[PDB]
Amino acid sequence: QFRHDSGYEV
Amino acid sequence: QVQLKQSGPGLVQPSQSLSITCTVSGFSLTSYGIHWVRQSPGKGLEWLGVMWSGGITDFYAAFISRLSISRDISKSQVFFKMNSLQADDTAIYYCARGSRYALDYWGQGTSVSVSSASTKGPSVFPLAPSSKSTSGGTAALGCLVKDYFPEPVTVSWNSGALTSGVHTFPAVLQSSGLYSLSSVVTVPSSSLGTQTYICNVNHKPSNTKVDKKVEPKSC
Amino acid sequence: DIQMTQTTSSLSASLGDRVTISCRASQDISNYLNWYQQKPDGTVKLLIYYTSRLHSGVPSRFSGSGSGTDYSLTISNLEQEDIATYFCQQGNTLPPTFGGGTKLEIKRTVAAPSVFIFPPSDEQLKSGTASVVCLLNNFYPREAKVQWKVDNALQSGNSQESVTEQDSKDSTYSLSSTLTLSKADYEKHKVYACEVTHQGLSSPVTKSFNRGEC
Repeated sequence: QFRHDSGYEV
Repeated sequence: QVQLKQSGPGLVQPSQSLSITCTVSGFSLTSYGIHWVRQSPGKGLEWLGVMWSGGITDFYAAFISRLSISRDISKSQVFFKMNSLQADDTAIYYCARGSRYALDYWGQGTSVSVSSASTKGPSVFPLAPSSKSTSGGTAALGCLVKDYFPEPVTVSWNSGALTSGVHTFPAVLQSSGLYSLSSVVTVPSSSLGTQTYICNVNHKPSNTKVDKKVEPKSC
Repeated sequence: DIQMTQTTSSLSASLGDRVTISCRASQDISNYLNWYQQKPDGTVKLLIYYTSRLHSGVPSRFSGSGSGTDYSLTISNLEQEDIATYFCQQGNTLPPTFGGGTKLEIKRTVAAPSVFIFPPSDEQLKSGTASVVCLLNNFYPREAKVQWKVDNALQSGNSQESVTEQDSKDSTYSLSSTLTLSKADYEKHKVYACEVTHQGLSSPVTKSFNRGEC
């Protein structure tokens, strides 16, 4: 997943 | 209550830029991403880029040299700009809030047409009911609304008194950049030549109003 | 990119039906799959996120299932307000990618078109051109074929079609075909005809006028 808010990607 | 409100143009000349502002309320830009997506006719949704919550952007590969996205946190605004639009950039453009998993709240969309056409009111012509209309049956008549720009036009019948059985077709964009449509109505054959039928065409962009009487013909 | 495919572009169903819309990813997306609804007026809402989670305010008649590469959205009992276009989106790997969309329409019984042909107006002819219009009125299903014939022979590359959105009251469509010629060309033929093929017609319907009678 990527966070759709911060763009943080696992 | 979460709201995203878009402002920006309906018409961009080819090789000119598109600018859209997304003004948000009910949340902070510092907590959520603002994504930019478009929908073209006969294409799906296409992701263009985003302003992440932390203030950095990401652009889709096909737009890396044409896009600018910035924000003003104090004003709750995100600014989108795309350089040098061409025909294949005609689309509805959206901003959308990104939360943890998805684009959870969307702007209303900005319908962007790319065209060099000049503003032009329509030519309005009658579509006469057939002389072979079935006796005691149903007849069709209409008006052809030809070669106008830009959208939209509205069409009424008998000053809006007649609405049953009306079909005003979606416009077709011609190679010339002009639009055309017809509006038709089915009526009792028995009413032909006793009831007057007039189409009332309004093209607000050109400040054009035409009223056209539709009379029976002999073929 | 992860390519998203919605193999069906259009689905027909009746109000009350269970409706399932499929989505496939080109690789495993570990359940990070979202669904969006775009209404005819262009407004978009999130319905479902993370395969199965309902977004705030969304009716529980929407549900979602899947894993790996294959996902679906189900509407348990279809309502009028659900007539819209549905898109999936993977949330697994940047960049975000969407399926091509699946548009719903209302299924109803067959209705053959009522066919009408219109000659050019004298006004238009004075200006130097001639549009001939063929109308197919109030039919179902949406697919139809219209062929232009002049003096009982064919034509290509010179007409345009428009189709209405499905009627809210009777679930039918209507279609126009417009053939535009120069006045000179119009005056070379006697009989103009529109020939219509449709699932409700056992054989094609032709409507015609005689230019010389108008």
